[PDB]
Parts: sequence; structure tokens; C-alpha cells
Amino acid sequence: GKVALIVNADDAVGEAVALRLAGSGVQLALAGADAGRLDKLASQLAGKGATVMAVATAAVEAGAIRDSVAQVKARYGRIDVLVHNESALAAKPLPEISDADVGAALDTGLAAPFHYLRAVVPGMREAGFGRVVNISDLRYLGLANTSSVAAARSGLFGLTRALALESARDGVTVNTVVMGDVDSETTPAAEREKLAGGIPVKRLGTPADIANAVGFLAADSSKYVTGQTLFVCGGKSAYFSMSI
Amino acid sequence: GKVALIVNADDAVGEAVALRLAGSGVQLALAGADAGRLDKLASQLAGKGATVMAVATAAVEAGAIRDSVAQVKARYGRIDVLVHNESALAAKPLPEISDADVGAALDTGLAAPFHYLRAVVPGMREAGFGRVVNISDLRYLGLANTSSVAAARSGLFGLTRALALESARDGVTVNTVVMGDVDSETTPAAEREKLAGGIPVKRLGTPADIANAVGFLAADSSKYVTGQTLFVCGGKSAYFSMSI
Amino acid sequence: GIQNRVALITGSASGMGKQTALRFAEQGAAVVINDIDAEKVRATVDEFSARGHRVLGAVADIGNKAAVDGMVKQTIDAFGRIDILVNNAGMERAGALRKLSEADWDVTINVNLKGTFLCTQAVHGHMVENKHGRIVNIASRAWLGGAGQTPYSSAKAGVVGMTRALAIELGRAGITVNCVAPGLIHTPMWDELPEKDQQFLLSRQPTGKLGEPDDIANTLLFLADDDSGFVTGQVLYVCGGRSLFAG
Amino acid sequence: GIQNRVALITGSASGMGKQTALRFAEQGAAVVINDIDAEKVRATVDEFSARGHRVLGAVADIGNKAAVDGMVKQTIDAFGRIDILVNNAGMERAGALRKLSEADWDVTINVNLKGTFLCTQAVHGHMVENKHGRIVNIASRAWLGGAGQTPYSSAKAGVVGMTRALAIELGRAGITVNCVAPGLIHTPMWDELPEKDQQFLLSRQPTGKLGEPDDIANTLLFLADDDSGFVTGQVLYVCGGRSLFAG
Ligand SMILES: NC(=O)c1ccc[n+]([C@@H]2O[C@H](COP(=O)([O-])OP(=O)(O)OC[C@H]3O[C@@H](n4cnc5c(N)ncnc54)[C@H](O)[C@@H]3O)[C@@H](O)[C@H]2O)c1
Ligand SMILES: NC(=O)c1ccc[n+]([C@@H]2O[C@H](COP(=O)([O-])OP(=O)(O)OC[C@H]3O[C@@H](n4cnc5c(N)ncnc54)[C@H](O)[C@@H]3O)[C@@H](O)[C@H]2O)c1
Repeated sequence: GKVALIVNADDAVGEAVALRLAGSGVQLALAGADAGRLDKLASQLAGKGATVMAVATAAVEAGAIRDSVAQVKARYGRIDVLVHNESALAAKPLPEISDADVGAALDTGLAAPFHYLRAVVPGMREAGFGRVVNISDLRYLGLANTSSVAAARSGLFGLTRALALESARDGVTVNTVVMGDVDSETTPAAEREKLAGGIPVKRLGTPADIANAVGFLAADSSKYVTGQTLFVCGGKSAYFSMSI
Repeated sequence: GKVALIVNADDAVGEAVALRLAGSGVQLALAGADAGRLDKLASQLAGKGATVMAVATAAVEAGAIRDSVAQVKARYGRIDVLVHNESALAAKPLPEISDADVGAALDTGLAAPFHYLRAVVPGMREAGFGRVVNISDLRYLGLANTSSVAAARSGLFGLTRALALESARDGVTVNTVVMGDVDSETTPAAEREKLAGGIPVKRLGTPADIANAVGFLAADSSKYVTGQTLFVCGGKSAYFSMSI
Repeated sequence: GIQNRVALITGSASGMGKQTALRFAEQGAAVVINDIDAEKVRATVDEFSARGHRVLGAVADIGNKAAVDGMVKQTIDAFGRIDILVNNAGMERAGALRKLSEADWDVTINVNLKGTFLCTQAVHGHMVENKHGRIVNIASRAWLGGAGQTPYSSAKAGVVGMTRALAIELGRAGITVNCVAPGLIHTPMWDELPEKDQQFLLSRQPTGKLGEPDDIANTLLFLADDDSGFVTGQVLYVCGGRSLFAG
Repeated sequence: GIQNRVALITGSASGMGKQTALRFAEQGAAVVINDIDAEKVRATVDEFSARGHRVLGAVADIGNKAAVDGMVKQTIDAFGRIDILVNNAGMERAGALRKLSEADWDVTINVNLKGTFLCTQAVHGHMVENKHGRIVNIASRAWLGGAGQTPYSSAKAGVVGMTRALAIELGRAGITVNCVAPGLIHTPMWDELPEKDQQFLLSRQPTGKLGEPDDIANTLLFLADDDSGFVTGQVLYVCGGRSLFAG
């Protein structure tokens, strides 16, 4: 009888997270931009026996986010688990980055999750239990031709750790799962062998890999794990300075 | 390596940076919001024999920033060194964080330095020489009651490293000096005595400490040091996970 | 899960290592109890089998290569494979720099760093043949640096570098190599303290509470799981947030 | 600056250590040339004295405690103080995990990690007396993990933990403890290689160029400077960006 909100549930990673938590008896709320995709996902999850609601939203403004949050809490009466799946961001060389490219990356990549945390974290501290899992990716560490993505994702590192310390005393944990290279079935086969060669386990990651890590951090027993940046990357994070 | 722009030069750290760089013969451009303070600083530096110009500007919008940069390039014909000193940000507990507190922190703490880097890095890569030094502080790692500051500062980590890699081939380096606790002569002696005890070297940092590290990264000979997060903290950064 | 995987846990005759073995066995694993204290091995082996668990005692000094090879051979004779290795055996000689004997350094390095190297080396070839392995090393928040802990911080920091190196090297063979860095954990020592001390340390814990041995066992269960094959090269703190700022 | 400071650079009779000693002497420091190679010690001491530098040869296996103490005694008898210690002496035996001999491990650990511990210990009491010290340890990008480099990655990662631990402990005595992690550096090995070797590694460099020993010497001059007393506990990469992604 635990309740979880999955933001940006409308992709393969969101689907896998929803399936892992449903498997553990968690009551689900799915937020996302593609209502069509959300309804189909909820339909499949309900079909398997999960308690689930959907909420369409392509928002980055705080008020709209706080409302979405209100819908969920109206239905379930509390949010024990918040999983923020990242929204797609386009990485481009510096010259191709416009004034609006900067603002948009920050809005969806950093501001939007911040707003979700502000709308949910206070409730969790009041109830004395909370599990926040931010899903980021390796570009937060900074790579060539990703500056606009890296600036936004990198903000979640200090953000998550700040609120982890602020909420620790009230039974809340805030952690980050950092995705490596995940297969998607739209990448060219030549880019699968190319990417896999550069990964120590010599295979691309799956959405299930990510959900397994999210499910661990969201588990009731992970009460002493907080502030963590857990890479699910096949070892590729070992090539970066400052990933530990 | 003769021309340097110091953004937010109108504080004690900016002054110290200006003195160190002028001491090495660098021609200076000082940007900041407090024209009164900026002019007094330029006056003192000229009085000692330094080549200096001032540019008043409290801007965080990209277009205004590019203008500021153009003024400098009009006067000197090139920017070999960019030092972005951080602007003051209000750290506050999550409940006291408003919707606009979030946007402002990102705009002044993260978007603004990004815009400066976008305006200067292309020039540096074209000239084949560049030294970018971002000045941040320990709140980027995340502490209780700093979430809006941590989110903004933390974005500079991936941003600097992304552009370090993107520009490396063209003689440009992008590094970060992370300030620990700096004495200010408006801090109470009672908060100095408390703070110093928590620092391994048992003293507060001075603006000169910060400028010394900035001067090292900006030197012509630091051509093989890039992407670095150099703490100038008296050892306090050794208490944080993920600072190395 | 880890049903019917074979797990060798070094230094598991008492303390957190002991409790990780119990939880592993409860989740369906065959566990090898190792320690240098042969009486604690026997008592714990006795305890575990009594509970119905598939367990083998293997007394061996993890700092001695021949003893490690004999341990692994005994494990292979018994269970035919080693799916999971937890390098939990550790110790510390501490003191101000000038007060550290050459022996204070040599032993802390030998048990924590070399010992973890010896067991990982001796076991990994078996995981290579089975195209499956989970190697988890127990480091410490003190790898980030601790006053008066030069040898322990050096040794455990070395374990972190080994974790990263072998995560890169062994990945192609289906072996993951991860590290758990425990913060402050309720230990028998903890009860040996006066309230005034205790209440100082807790107050430096963000949660205000102590970690328990189960906190490590559960994190270790996650890293060892069949489902966690894409997690490798990681340093996961089990510290209640103290690792975020330990000043 | 470092005018009138006394600097001990271990393993400085050849390679970048020598180039660090030269630049230190040129910036006003008295330098102790150390190596295990007594003939390389004499040749460099001779070379430096001819250049007008204040230099002393101190032959010692920095991995042997007795030899280290004699080096420190020879330095103190000669110059009366030790202001700067650069733990540059290092080495590596590498190979697949299964092919690493116990001796390949023991020596890499002994020279890089214990040696750095022995020299830092033997020197620090003198810096405490003077309420001023600069300790800089030479680690490597490989502390982040390198396939086939289990011993080297373990040792240099251990040097990172030692740097952090001692920065915390020794700071109150006016001693800073920092670490430099060189990436790829133009070396005599490099000049003695065939072309195809060279062109792969360069291709992995963000700058497209190799680092030079002066890059290390200049970075070390900064950390050792009288003005850098508030810099401690740091790991500063001299890699040309390679450390940001080495895959
Ligand atoms: N709160 C904590 O206790 C804490 C905190 C941080 C890290 N750690 C680390 O977690 C691990 C377990 O913690 P612990 O408190 O149970 O330590 P512990 O010393 O109480 O138990 C470790 C066991 O390993 C045995 N052992 C087996 N082979 C050995 C060998 N060659 N040399 C020496 N001992 C050998 C020891 O006899 C001992 O019983 C250790 O590595 C420790 O460094 C513990
Ligand atoms: N590209 C690189 O060369 C590179 C990269 C990363 C790290 N490093 C590290 O930089 C340091 C020096 O670099 P290097 O290229 O000159 O390596 P190197 O093989 O030339 O060793 C430097 C000196 O140390 C001496 N030495 C070895 N063992 C000694 C001992 N026990 N006692 C005293 N002296 C000893 C050697 O005589 C040698 O002259 C090493 O610690 C190395 O690990 C080098």
C-alpha cells in the first residue's frame, strides 16, 4: 500500500520503472507529456493488476506541476515515492546553442524536477517517510557538444544532495540513478556495436537495468542510503574523473 | 595571454583577482553591477599603473552579456582570460523557496555564466588561446538550506567540463576554482572563530588565496590543465564525498 | 535474486560480515564463512546450518596467498563455483602520523588492500569460466580521508581504485566489481561508549539515527543480485548522509 | 614563490622528477636529488651544481624505512629544514589480473604507496617544527581505474586517500598535502617507441598534443608556493582533459 509518482513515465525507462514498482505492490501515478502513451501504459499496468492513475502534462512551470501533484494526492492521500525520469534534451555544439536553448534545457532538465521536489518533499517530511529518485545521465559530467544538456543535468547533483541533507531527519531519502547508454530500438545497429564496444560489460543497458536500481533506492529498507549518485552504466562511468 | 575580463569584479575577491592579474602585466576589463564600486576599483588599479577599463552591468540576459563582451573586445581586440566571479545568492530552506527564487538563482548563478562562456569561448578557440576560470563555492556540492544555490552552482560543474572538452583542441582551457570559507571583515568575529575551527588549516581563507589559484589557472603555462575543480578551502573540501 | 548462487564472504564469522552471510543464506545462497578466528567460524557455521542453511567454514588469513588459494579450492570442492565474493574482512591500526609503527601500516594495508586483491584474483578465474561473477568490496567513508587514519584511509582508498580498475577489466567476462562504503554502523564497540560521546556522534548524522548491519546486508544483496549485472565500478555509501559532509 | 625553501623530490634523478627539481632550483629552492640509482643521483647532482644550483644527492630506496630516514637525516644535516616534499618516485608492474605475480603486486604497492607514506612520515615532524610544509604526492589518472593495472590503480588510489587524510590531520601545523595526477606526458619511453604506438594515444588526447614535464613542474611549483597555504587536500589532474573521459 505504498504510493509512487513517476514523472515522465511515457518512455521505455518510465515503463520499466512502473513495472518494477507495481511488482512490489506499489500504487502508481504516472505523469507524462504523451497522454496517449500514458493511457496505453496505464491500461497495460491495470491489465496486469496494478493500482494506477495517469496524468498528462508537458509542463515546466511550477504551478502546473503543483497541480499535477495535487491530483495524485487527492486520489491516494500521500506520495511515498517520487521518481523523476529525465525529459529528452538535445546536445549540440556550442555554436548551435541559442538563447532559448539554454533556458529550455534548464526549465525541463533542472527547474521542472526542482518544482516537483518542492511540491512533494514537504509532504514526505510531514509523514516521516519519503523516497526520491532522480534519473539523470552521463552528460551531467560534461562532454564535448553537450554543454546545454550538461549544465541542466549537472544542477541535479548539488540539488539532490542539498535536499537529502535537509530532509534526512524526517525519514526521507533523495538519490540519483545516472543512466549510461541504454538501448532504444531506434539507434542504428552499427551504433549498438559501436557503443557496446566502449562499455566494459560490452553491452548496452536496458530499461530494466535502470528500474532495478530505482527500485532498490525506493525500497522501504534503503533508509540509510541517501545523497547517492549511483551510475547504471556497464562501467563506462569508471572512465570519468569525479564520478566517485 | 595579455587581456582578461573579470565578471562581477565589484567585490573583495574580484578586487584580489584584479590585483594578481594586473601584477602579472595583464590588461584588465572589470564588469559588475555597482558602477560606483567598479569605478573606484578601476581608479585604484590605474593609480598603481594597471591598464583597466570598467563596464557597469547587472545583466543576466544573454543579449546584454554579449554587448558587455563586445565593449571589451572593442577596447582591447581580444579576450585571453575570462574570470567569472559568482554573484551573491540567497540560501534558504526549501519552504522559503518561491517560484521566482528558483528562476533567479538559475539565471544569475548558472545561465549568466553560460552566456558569458558562449560569448567568449568562440573568440578564444579562433585565436587559439583561452583561459576560462569559473569561481564557485562549496554549496555546489549540496548542503542543507541551500537547494536553490546548490542547483545553480552545481550546473557549472558539467558545463565547465563539457566546454573544456569541446574547446580543448584550440588552445583553450576551462577550469573552476571553488571557494571555501572566505574572511570578509563584515563577518562577526564570533562566526570567524566558529568557522575557522571547522577548517583543517584552522584559518579562514582570504580573497588573495582565491586570486592565487585563479592566477595559476589563467597563466600561459597552465596549457595542459583543463576541466579541473580546484578547491581553495583550507581542507574543508576533504569532508565532502565526490569533491574528488 | 541470488537463489543458489555461491557467496564467499571474507571475515564473516562475526560483525557485519557475519550478518551479511546470514541474510545471503536466507535469500537462497550457499555461503562460505571465512575468518582467522577458527572458533568463531565453527560457532557461526554451527549456528547457520542449524537454521537450515547451506554453509561451509573456511578458516584462512586473507592476507596470505597460500591460505587464500586453499580457501578457494575448499569452496570449489564444496560448491563447485563461486558466484559472489564480498571482501568484508578488514581492520585498522590508527594514530597520529608520527606515532604509526611500520607494522601499523603494513598490516592495515595487508588485510584490507592486499587481502582484497588476493581473494579477487584467486576467485575471478572461476567466475570467468561461468561467465558470471559479483565482486563487492567493503571500503569506508574514511577513504575520503580521516585524521589519524593514514593507513586505513590509504588502504580503503586503494580498494576503491582496485574496484574501478577491475570493473573495467573483468566486465567482458560477465563480472561486476562494486564497492560499499559504510558510514557509522551500530557495532559492539558502539555500546562500549558513554552517552556523552554517543550523543555527539549521532548529532553529526543527518538522519539522527545509527545505521544497522542490515543496512549493509541489503545494499550488498542489491549489488550481488542477478538483476544488477549492469551496475559495476560503483562506490555506494551506506552512511545516512554523513558522507555528504563529514566535518 | 619558493625562494630559500628546501625541496625533497624522491626519484628525481631522471624523468619528470628531475625536471621538477631543475625548475624548483631555478625558482630559488635548494633541491635534494633522490633516486635508488646512485649513479643517476651523482650525474644529476653534478649537472645541477654545474648550473649553479644548491643541490644535494641523497641515495635511498624510498620503499625502505631505514633508507628513507637516512635521506631525511642527510637533508636536515645539510640544509637544516625540509619545506617541500614531492613524492615522485614510482613504478608499475601491470598485466591481466590472472598474470599478476604476488611480487608484481608487492613492489608496486611498496614503492608508490608505502614509499609515499614513509617519506611523508619521516619528513612531517620537521615541517611541524617550522610550522610550514608542502607535501605533494604524484598519483596518476590511473587511480580512476585502468584495465590491466590492478596494482598501479590500487597504489595510486591509496595515495589519494593518504593525501586527503593527511591534509585534514596536518593542516593545523601549517602543512598542506596535495596530489597531482598526471595524464599522458612526453617521456623517454615515448621517444623510444615506434610510430603506430604513438598515434593511438595522441588520438585519445582532447588537446591532440602530449603534455610535457614542465606542465608537471609548473603545477607543482604552484602547489608548493608560499602563497598556496590555503590549498590542501586536492587532486589536480595535469592531463590536457583526458581525465574527464578516458574511454
Ligand atoms: N561501523 C563499522 O564497523 C565499519 C565502518 C566502516 C567500515 N567498516 C569496514 O567493514 C568491514 C567489516 O566491519 P567490522 O566492524 O565487522 O570489522 P571486524 O574486524 O569486527 O570483522 C572483520 C573480520 O574479519 C576477520 N578476518 C578474516 N581474515 C582476516 C585477516 N587476514 N586479517 C585480519 N582479520 C581477518 C577478522 O578476524 C574479523 O573477525 C571492515 O572491512 C571494516 O573496515 C566497518
Ligand atoms: N606519463 C607518465 O610518465 C606518468 C603518468 C602518470 C603517472 N606518472 C607517475 O610520475 C612519477 C614519475 O614519472 P616517471 O615517468 O619519471 O616514472 P619513472 O619510471 O621514470 O620513475 C621516476 C624515478 O623514480 C626512481 N625510482 C623508482 N623506484 C624508486 C625507489 N624505490 N626509490 C627511489 N627512487 C625510485 C626511478 O629511478 C626513476 O628515476 C611516477 O610516480 C609515475 O607513477 C607518470
